[PDB]
Amino acid sequence: CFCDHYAWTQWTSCSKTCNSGTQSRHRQIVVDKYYQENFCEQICSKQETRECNWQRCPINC
Ligand SMILES: *[C@@H]1O[C@H](CO)[C@@H](O)[C@H](O)[C@@H]1O
Ligand SMILES: *[C@@H]1O[C@@H](C)[C@@H](O)[C@@H](O)[C@@H]1O
Repeated sequence: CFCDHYAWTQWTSCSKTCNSGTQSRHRQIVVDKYYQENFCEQICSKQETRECNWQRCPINC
């Protein structure tokens, strides 16, 4: 199967704007012919999670 057939969504808003926040995206999947036929469920990665804004929040006096 071609996993790139079903496009990924956009990276969501960073949970924490600083101090190592997290964000995630996922493929856009609608149940149809190509999906069930080509076994796109088992051999494809449907999610990608990443840490965002790992720079420490500025410490002010
Ligand atoms: C994951 O989704 C992104 C969004 O368009 C593409 O760049 C990529 O080819 C993949 O299928
Ligand atoms: C989010 O964004 C960064 C740039 C800082 O201003 C932080 O104070 C805030 O939590």
